[PDB]
Amino acid sequence: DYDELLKYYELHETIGTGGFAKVKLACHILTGEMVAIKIMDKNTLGSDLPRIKTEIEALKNLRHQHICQLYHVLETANKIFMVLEYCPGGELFDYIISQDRLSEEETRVVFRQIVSAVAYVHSQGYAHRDLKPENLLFDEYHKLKLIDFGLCGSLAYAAPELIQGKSYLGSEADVWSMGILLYVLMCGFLPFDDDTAAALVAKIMRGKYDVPKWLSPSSILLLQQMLQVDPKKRISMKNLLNHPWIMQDYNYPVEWQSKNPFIHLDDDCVTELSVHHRNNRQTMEDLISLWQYDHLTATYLLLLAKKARGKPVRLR
Ligand SMILES: COc1cc(OCC#Cc2ccc3ccncc3c2)ccc1C[NH+]1CC[NH2+]CC1
Repeated sequence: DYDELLKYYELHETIGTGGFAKVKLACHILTGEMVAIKIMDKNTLGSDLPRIKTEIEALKNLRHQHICQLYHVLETANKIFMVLEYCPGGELFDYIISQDRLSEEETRVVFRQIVSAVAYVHSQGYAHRDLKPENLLFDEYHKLKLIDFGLCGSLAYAAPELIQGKSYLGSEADVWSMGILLYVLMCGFLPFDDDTAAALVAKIMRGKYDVPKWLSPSSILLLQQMLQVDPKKRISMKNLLNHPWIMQDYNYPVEWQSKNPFIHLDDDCVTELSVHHRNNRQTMEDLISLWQYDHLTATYLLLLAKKARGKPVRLR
């Protein structure tokens, strides 16, 4: 049901077409700020509902310039609504297809932002496990924002040890997938590809792939370090952050740390919320500090975004 949602948000156009989910552009009424709302059906989700809730819980603990920001989670009889940072530039998937393949220097700029996000995810004790172009969006500055739940599919990006149900480290699986991503960025097609799941997979397990003639020697060396079938021989995130290829154009290690972490509550945002809710500062801070990802969380976070853009920190 939509009763609660529409008290807080005005719905605009659909932006996301999917199979288990829809995505709507929306306006957050109190702040006037645009958001994307992902709409998931519980019946559709079935016994994956508890897994989806565990992931939403993980997203609540991520705060990062290259990770899509969560504002609000609203659950009803049949739906879960996720209110997220609107990324207007669309999927990296569509960008790659539109350009054929990216120059080495553009792929480096983009790949550094992927590494930044993923390194941060690992630092917080998590792994993504479904990295692929459909799970990376561009914002209006053409900076990447990591998402999940975007839809042989992601089989082509799955690490061999992942593919055969065996024991694996999430971080190592993410490095493999980042290797596939690197290849597609520079080539515009997959390193392992086929018409059937059995064939695609055999290919993945063998680890052999063509090396198009336009790939630089240094690109080739990095790809072989990321696409090692044996996870033990795969390059670590530590060594990726300051890899020679990664630093070839911009001679600094990847800035993976959050640039915007939550330290203490922003006083200006607390002030505006206090006047609006007719509360004193202490009781308002106490409410916000629960971090329930309810409408209050959403309003706090959206006021914070307003302040970052130099806009009056004000509620309509
Ligand atoms: C980065 O971690 C997560 C991201 C998640 O994203 C959900 C979404 C979205 C989305 C879809 C379409 C859009 C269109 C326009 N603008 C914004 C849009 C946003 C969800 C969950 C996680 C948590 N993560 C999952 C993988 N394992 C580690 C935790």
